Amino acid sequence: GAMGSMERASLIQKAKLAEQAERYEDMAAFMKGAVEKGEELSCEERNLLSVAYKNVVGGQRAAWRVLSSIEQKSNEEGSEEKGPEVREYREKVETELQGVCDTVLGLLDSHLIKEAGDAESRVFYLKMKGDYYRYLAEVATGDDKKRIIDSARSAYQEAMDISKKEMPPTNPIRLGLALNFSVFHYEIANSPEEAISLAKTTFDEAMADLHTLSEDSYKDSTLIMQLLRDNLTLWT
Amino acid sequence: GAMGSMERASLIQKAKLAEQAERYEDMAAFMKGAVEKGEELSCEERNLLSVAYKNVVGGQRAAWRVLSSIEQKSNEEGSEEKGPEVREYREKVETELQGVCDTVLGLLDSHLIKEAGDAESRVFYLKMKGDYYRYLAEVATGDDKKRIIDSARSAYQEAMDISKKEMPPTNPIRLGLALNFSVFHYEIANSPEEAISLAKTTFDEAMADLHTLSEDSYKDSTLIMQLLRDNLTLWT
Amino acid sequence: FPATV
Amino acid sequence: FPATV
Ligand SMILES: *CC(=O)Nc1ccc(-c2nc3ccccn3c2Nc2c(C)cccc2Cl)cc1
Ligand SMILES: *CC(=O)Nc1ccc(-c2nc3ccccn3c2Nc2c(C)cccc2Cl)cc1
Ligand SMILES: [Ca+2]
Ligand SMILES: [Ca+2]
Ligand SMILES: [Ca+2]
Ligand SMILES: [Ca+2]
Ligand SMILES: [Ca+2]
Ligand SMILES: [Ca+2]
Ligand SMILES: [Cl-]
Ligand SMILES: [Cl-]
Repeated sequence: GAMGSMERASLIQKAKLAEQAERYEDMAAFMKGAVEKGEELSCEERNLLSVAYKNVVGGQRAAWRVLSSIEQKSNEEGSEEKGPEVREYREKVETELQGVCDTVLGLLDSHLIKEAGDAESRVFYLKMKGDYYRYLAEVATGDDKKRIIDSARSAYQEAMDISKKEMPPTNPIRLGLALNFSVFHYEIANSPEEAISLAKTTFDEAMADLHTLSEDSYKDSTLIMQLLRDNLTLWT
Repeated sequence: GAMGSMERASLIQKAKLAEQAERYEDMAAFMKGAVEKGEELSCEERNLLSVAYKNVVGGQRAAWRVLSSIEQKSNEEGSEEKGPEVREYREKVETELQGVCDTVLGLLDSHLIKEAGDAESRVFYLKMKGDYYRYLAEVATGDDKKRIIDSARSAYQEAMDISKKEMPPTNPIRLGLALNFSVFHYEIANSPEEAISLAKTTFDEAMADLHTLSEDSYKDSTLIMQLLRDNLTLWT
Repeated sequence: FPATV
Repeated sequence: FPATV
């Protein structure tokens, strides 16, 4: 694409500069270019990819929520008609958000997932696939909403199955997958009991494995375990 | 342009939604479209225009400073050669920043300034012209740098002359103009004494006029006066 | 909103 | 950096 003429290593270097400068759209474009070189991504590079797009879509999701809330208020009884503008602009933001999700899902399908054989890579990418279908589900209101939800579910479930077989219960990728799948259950699938069960079982199995870890690994795992606890506290 | 088919009022409404959603690039594009309708801007609309572009260029300036600092470090003795990437990416951000500045200066020249006859509008737009030439000066390193600096100076000076004749010393536009012109002197023109003199005289003349104001006007004026004081404290 | 990573 | 508005 636009990044076709830039060296892979230069794209990676510039993604890191973009991160330092908090230029996440640039970072994402650099990492898209790197993926399109066709080589597999290292661990560091996978995390650059995920950071970039998470920040871009995160901003779009926050904006969408603002606009949706305004739109909902406009449609209450007693609200003065303001014309089509709120809907139009929410739709604009929504369409851009869907585009970013489609771009990420496209990179995963062409061809990151199919070349990912190690558990750490494959689970990472399947978690991403679940996440970006979850973002699509957040804004879905039509005939395909069930199918979008099921696509998220299926990706998370495959990641979960691999992670349970191939990773220790304290592995940060495994933990973060479970955190997010739990939120999927609560917020998307209308399954709060499943969400709570998953978060609690994940926490407790991780706590039992902390004894095996170095100081630095312990720090990494306990950080995510605290997020599980934070959600459990929100939900109970 | 791209906004040619949207109603002026709809552009303004959407700029306000974009602000609520912290979508400043969208806000700026909406307000550019509104300006290009060719009608003068009200006070509220002028402030929408300025907020939008200030936030966009502010982000670009912060990113530029990060990248310039990295570039400067790369050029120190003992620094390992990293190739052209840091320079390239700083240049990319710089070019986009220059483009935004040129866009704003273009709106002012075609035709906001020439139609602005009231002091509050004319001073506001000339202050903007000074500000965006100042941003261009921050990144200027070539043959035109002196001319860019002089363009900022000239715009600020015209605004200053009108403001002193036509506005009270507590007028927020007058105060904010003086604040920014003072920073121009300190940071761009290598004139710290002029910067300090201007900030102090502006503060003291405003303090002497506060007695004429309502509670709400007093709040507005004293907020900006505190910024003058903050700079004076930084500089002395 | 709940925490995700 | 100094304050501007
Ligand atoms: C190779 C690999 O992906 N390794 C790895 C391990 C941990 C994380 C990670 N660490 C922390 C700490 C606090 C908050 C979030 N994270 C993450 N993020 C993350 C991601 C991007 C994917 C899956 C799980 C987790 Cl926890 C990144 C990468
Ligand atoms: C019509 C008009 O422009 N009126 C007006 C008055 C004050 C301000 C203003 N108020 C405050 C308060 C705190 C910080 C900044 N500001 C500003 N910003 C500002 C601008 C955008 C231009 C000139 C001066 C000032 Cl102070 C905006 C508009
Ligand atoms: Ca190559
Ligand atoms: Ca839609
Ligand atoms: Ca492989
Ligand atoms: Ca019209
Ligand atoms: Ca340049
Ligand atoms: Ca006029
Ligand atoms: Cl729109
Ligand atoms: Cl570049």
